[PDB]
Amino acid sequence: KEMPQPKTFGELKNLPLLNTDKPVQALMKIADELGEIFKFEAPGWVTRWLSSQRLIKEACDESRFDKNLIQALKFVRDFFGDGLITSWTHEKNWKKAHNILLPSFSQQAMKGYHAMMVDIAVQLVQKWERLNADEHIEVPEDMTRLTLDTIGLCGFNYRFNSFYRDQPHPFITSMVRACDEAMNKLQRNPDDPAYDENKRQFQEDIKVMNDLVDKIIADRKASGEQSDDLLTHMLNGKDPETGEPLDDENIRYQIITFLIAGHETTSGLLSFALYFLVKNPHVLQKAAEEAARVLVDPVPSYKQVKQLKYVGMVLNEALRLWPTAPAFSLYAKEDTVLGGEYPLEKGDELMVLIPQLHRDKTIWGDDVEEFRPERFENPSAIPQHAFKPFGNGQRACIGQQFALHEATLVLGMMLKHFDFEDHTNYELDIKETLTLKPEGFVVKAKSKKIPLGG
Ligand code: HEM
Ligand SMILES: C[C@]12CC[C@H]3[C@@H](CCC4=CC(=O)CC[C@@]43C)[C@@H]1CC[C@@H]2O
Ligand SMILES: C[C@]12CC[C@H]3[C@@H](CCC4=CC(=O)CC[C@@]43C)[C@@H]1CC[C@@H]2O
Ligand SMILES: [Cl-]
Repeated sequence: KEMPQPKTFGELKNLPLLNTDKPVQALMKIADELGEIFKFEAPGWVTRWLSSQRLIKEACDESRFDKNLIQALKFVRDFFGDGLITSWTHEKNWKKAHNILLPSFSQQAMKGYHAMMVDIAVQLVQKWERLNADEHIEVPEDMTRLTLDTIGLCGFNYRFNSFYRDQPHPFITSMVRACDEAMNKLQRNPDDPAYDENKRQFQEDIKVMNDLVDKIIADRKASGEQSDDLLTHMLNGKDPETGEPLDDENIRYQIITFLIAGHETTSGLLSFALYFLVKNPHVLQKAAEEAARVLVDPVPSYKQVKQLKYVGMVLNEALRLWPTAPAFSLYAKEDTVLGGEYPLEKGDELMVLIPQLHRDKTIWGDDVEEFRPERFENPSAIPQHAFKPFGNGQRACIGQQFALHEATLVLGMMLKHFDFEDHTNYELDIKETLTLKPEGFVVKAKSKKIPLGG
């Protein structure tokens, strides 16, 4: 059997089809046309895109497939090194870092992070209480302020102070400018001297990111207070399987890795959640009644956040529709056959298209486009490998609980303290970098004038 494949363009193959700002959304349309699996090929690489739970469930068998880092994106590996997201499972520093950092995401870790999450969430709420009547909120912008600050403080006892800035922190601006520059070069005569300033600017941006990391470490060595946080574990934690802590080189990569991965997809999630709420007033009202019922104190306790059941369903359902890291990659460990129809040679690449997996009518029913948090009412009824916003198996998201606790806390406080109005009747416009975010999403928030504790 031939595997489906969209149209080719000489020896550019399918590559011209990604001549777009929204390639993941373009790939979803192709998935709609061609079905559960299709080959997609470019000059320097080939892969197969999977969209059905039946094939993805096989792809997620770790005895047969492991995590792949895509060659086309080596600029990422360049910058994040052998940090946890950009290391191969077989690499030494993957397992070492994994075992050293897992305890930083334990239940006792989360309880320890809670008060500092609240510190940043109170800042977000206060910003919004202080807006004049004529004004509105820039939602992804403010969610990015919250998430960057929350990972900075909880993780590294460093304050980005993003709510004290009108534009994004220099780290974000440099991050976005670096990772944009690197991505544009994929289709560059890249060595043309016309691009020299592009390369000089790229250098300046890595130097901002690197100075920040240095400050974080230096502040920590100098510190007078006791921290037991993510950075504490990076510095001092020892690999049980061998007794050594990470070296300085790898630690630097973990810091940059956690600063970035630890904020971006969480800001997207909050933004999409708020979008879906304001487009679904009955759901908003239900989420709001919960918030008001559960958050009875002036600030939320860890336990109260665990009781926001419906807010958690809201978040899972936003991650169903628009998983903010929308794809991951796998390779075949040995020759094997997928779905009893598609032969694969050792090393062959697969891509999981998460948003399309999440619209598999076989699994979810026909109403896959509706925003229905009630689907997660009973979470053990969702088949295995049907819902994968946090990836797979031993290479699944280490920060998953951190992300959901932060998001639930913040969304709960937002819904306690304000009524939200989609005052422009916003039309969803999804911007794609390596993640997904609504662009230009704005709302008004009318305060309920509920005082906010310290
Ligand atoms: C809604 C929020 C988030 C989503 C949707 C998300 C998604 C993902 C996905 C899909 C992967 C697997 C990548 C792959 O297969 O190539 C992953 C891995 C990872 N995430 Fe997240 N993530 C989120 C939040 C966070 C947070 C808050 C942190 C850190 C505090 C974090 C740190 C990581 C790390 C370190 C990995 C690599 C795990 C390993 O291989 O050892 N993420 N995430
Ligand atoms: C984009 C991202 C950093 C880089 C990750 C991405 C998801 C998975 C992934 C696979 C790769 O092969 C390169 C690195 C990437 C592309 C991460 C999820 C959140 C973070 O912002
Ligand atoms: C989906 C993705 C963004 C879109 C990427 C995709 C890898 C394949 C690819 C190559 C490109 O050069 C741009 C578009 C795409 C199609 C990326 C893998 C992780 C990231 O989230
Ligand atoms: Cl509150």
